Amino acid sequence: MTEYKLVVVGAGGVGKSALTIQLIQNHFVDEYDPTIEDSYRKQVVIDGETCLLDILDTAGQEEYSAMRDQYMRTGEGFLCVFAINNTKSFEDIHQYREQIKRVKDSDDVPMVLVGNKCDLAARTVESRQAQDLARSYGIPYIETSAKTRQGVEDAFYTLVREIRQHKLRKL
Amino acid sequence: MTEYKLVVVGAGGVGKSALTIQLIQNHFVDEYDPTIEDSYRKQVVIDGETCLLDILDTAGQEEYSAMRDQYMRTGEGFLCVFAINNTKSFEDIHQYREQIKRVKDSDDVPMVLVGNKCDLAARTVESRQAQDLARSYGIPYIETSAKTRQGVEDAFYTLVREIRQHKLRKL
Amino acid sequence: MTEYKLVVVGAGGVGKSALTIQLIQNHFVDEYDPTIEDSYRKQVVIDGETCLLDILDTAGQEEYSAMRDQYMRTGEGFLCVFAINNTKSFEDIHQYREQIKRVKDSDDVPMVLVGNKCDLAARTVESRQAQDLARSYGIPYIETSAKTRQGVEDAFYTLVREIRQHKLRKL
Amino acid sequence: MTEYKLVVVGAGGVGKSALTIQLIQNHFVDEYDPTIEDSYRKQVVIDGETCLLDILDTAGQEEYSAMRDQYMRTGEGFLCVFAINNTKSFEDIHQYREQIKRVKDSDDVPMVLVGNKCDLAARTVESRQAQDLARSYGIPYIETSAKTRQGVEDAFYTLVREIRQHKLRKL
Ligand SMILES: Nc1nc2c(ncn2[C@@H]2O[C@H](COP(=O)(O)OP(=O)(O)CP(=O)(O)O)[C@@H](O)[C@H]2O)c(=O)[nH]1
Ligand SMILES: Nc1nc2c(ncn2[C@@H]2O[C@H](COP(=O)(O)OP(=O)(O)CP(=O)(O)O)[C@@H](O)[C@H]2O)c(=O)[nH]1
Ligand SMILES: Nc1nc2c(ncn2[C@@H]2O[C@H](COP(=O)(O)OP(=O)(O)CP(=O)(O)O)[C@@H](O)[C@H]2O)c(=O)[nH]1
Ligand SMILES: Nc1nc2c(ncn2[C@@H]2O[C@H](COP(=O)(O)OP(=O)(O)CP(=O)(O)O)[C@@H](O)[C@H]2O)c(=O)[nH]1
Ligand SMILES: [Mg+2]
Ligand SMILES: [Mg+2]
Ligand SMILES: [Mg+2]
Ligand SMILES: [Mg+2]
Repeated sequence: MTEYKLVVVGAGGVGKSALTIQLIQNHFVDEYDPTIEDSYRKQVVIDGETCLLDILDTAGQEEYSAMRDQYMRTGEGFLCVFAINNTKSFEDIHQYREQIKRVKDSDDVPMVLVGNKCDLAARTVESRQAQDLARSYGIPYIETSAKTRQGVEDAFYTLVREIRQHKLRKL
Repeated sequence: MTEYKLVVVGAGGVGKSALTIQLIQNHFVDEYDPTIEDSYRKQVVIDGETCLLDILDTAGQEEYSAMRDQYMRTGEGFLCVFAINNTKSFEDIHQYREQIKRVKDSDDVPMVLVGNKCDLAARTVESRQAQDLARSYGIPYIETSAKTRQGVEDAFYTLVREIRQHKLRKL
Repeated sequence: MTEYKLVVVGAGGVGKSALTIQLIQNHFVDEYDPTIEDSYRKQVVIDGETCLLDILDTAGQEEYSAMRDQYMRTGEGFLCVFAINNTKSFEDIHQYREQIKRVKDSDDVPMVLVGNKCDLAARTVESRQAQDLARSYGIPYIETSAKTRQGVEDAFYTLVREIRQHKLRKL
Repeated sequence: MTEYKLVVVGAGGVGKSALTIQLIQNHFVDEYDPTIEDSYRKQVVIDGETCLLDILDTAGQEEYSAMRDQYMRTGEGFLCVFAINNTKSFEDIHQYREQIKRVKDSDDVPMVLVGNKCDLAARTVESRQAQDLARSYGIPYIETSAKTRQGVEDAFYTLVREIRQHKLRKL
């Protein structure tokens, strides 16, 4: 069985824990209850491969920067989240991505760009501009609704396929 | 994630467009304007790989300014299309074929032969005839109906499989 | 074609026979009952590979200290089963696994932990515990019910895969 | 796409041509027209691989036995067929198998045991001694019916799988 180290990264409030929790436990989290760091484990088959998803749920709040360094060392792939109703979240993602590359050096680093809360009728952020970005980045993009569970399994499973490719035809 | 430049080549009225928009907009068009150059991107997974399909819907028809020249050079794979109910559409294939080979300088070129309009009870091109040409070329031939969307995914994923395969070239 | 030698072990009455019969005879046969130890066979295709599964159904009854070493010795992978409503059979898993680690003389030996009787209401062993143990062993955890057939194939086929994967560290 | 060279062998009267023509044309052939040697080509997708199947249909007629050395020299894999209501032909696969080995000078040659005519109630060779012979040989065993089409695609696809596995044995 293969173990994959997924880190859920992103601006505070964007829906990280809720993403993570819909996966792990299949129920939506209303409570906005911050995070320092929380671990989750999940066994799934993806493309007929028995996978152990070891997901690290991180703190998005202005602080906890510094760990924002060693979980980046450790992570094998990042869910970069932001929220379709928040543009600054959209915007700081370039930050998160630059920090990552710097903590690993590597220019090629499994990441997936996730547009959360898409159940919200009120986007200040356009799929297209998200796409344009994932594009210049070289990475997939998926719009999700932790609330409605939609695209949740794809976000995570896609990130596994990214890592997996990255370890094998990543040369 | 792998991005792939695929070009939809052929003759006017074949169905290049219908084909295309069916793959992307997932719906059928007996209405699209007679083309020159129009682009499409599709994010998808094939063979557990996340793929970004960069599709150029080219044109044949009447006049067409300046296209052909260089789209080859950049095209990675070519979908060479013809209609089942048009014998002349079919002879033309050998000619698109031929320019690619010259622009590409090789016979490396990934292509998939497609016989569109699998739905007409008005065939004037025999499968057996198409199969041979394919066989001559040593490339796949898939019959399609943009109308009923029969075989359309196959055509596209087949060509991407070919590119994929081709990339192992002297490694 | 590959031959795969599977050995099912667990405490008496966990459902080892049933489980095997289900995969093989395709029905829940009840009182197959203890002490008769047979090997079954089944050709099947897993992930495009054709496999000959040679399954040994050990008689967990007047168990261990039969010629158990024989089989643990010629086994390539072990299906380690316990019943969901029997804590001791779960407790016993630790003993089977040490025996297997001794006889195979290796810490990494393909095996899958199985919680049989998914079906019974009267659960004594929560899934969390079994999953934490497997996690601790680096092995998959599947819940089955030989009775409703749920989970049965996944259980064995997750095993051939463990086997297949493990094979990869030879050379 | 990949090209695979399949040869169907077996005593006369067994179902070789009716197996090959069902695959290729999807029609049962009621008449018995003895074969010398026919070639067929069928393009298929196996396990996401675009395979061009070059199928050789050979003579069961002992008379044309001189042409075997040749087809055995070039074939990559052998569909070994016998009829479920004719022991002599079950007895004959043996001699076919030994010739292939000699010609090929190898113990591992892709083959598949095919017991055709699954549809006849006058079966005379039980699936168990076929299954047993197969395991001896170390190859798959498929029961087929050219008249009903049952098992025929299993039969050819399984041979493509053997070939591929077998080739893989070096990359
Ligand atoms: N409508 C909607 N609300 C969502 C969705 N995802 C999360 N939320 C809401 O957004 C708020 C933040 O969710 P949470 O998962 O805690 O975000 P977080 O990024 O983990 C925040 P932190 O950095 O502090 O850990 C919660 O009130 C939650 O219910 C979604 O897909 N749809
Ligand atoms: N029945 C049927 N009609 C089709 C199919 N594909 C295309 N057509 C018909 O072909 C006509 C032209 O299709 P279109 O895709 O625009 O042609 P083209 O090859 O794009 C044209 P151009 O080369 O000039 O850009 C339309 O009326 C459409 O209904 C198909 O699979 N089945
Ligand atoms: N409800 C339920 N009962 C089951 C299930 N599997 C087995 N059983 C029950 O367990 C009893 C014992 O099953 P068996 O398969 O013989 O277990 P065993 O491990 O072979 C026992 P032994 O090692 O002694 O031969 C069966 O008689 C049946 O009542 C299951 O998935 N669900
Ligand atoms: N009931 C039944 N009859 C079949 C089946 N396959 C073949 N037959 C019949 O058996 C006869 C021989 O079939 P054929 O395909 O010609 O056999 P062949 O072994 O290719 C003979 P040869 O060596 O001369 O080429 C035909 O009458 C055919 O219709 C089957 O699966 N079921
Ligand atoms: Mg959180
Ligand atoms: Mg067009
Ligand atoms: Mg038993
Ligand atoms: Mg014949």
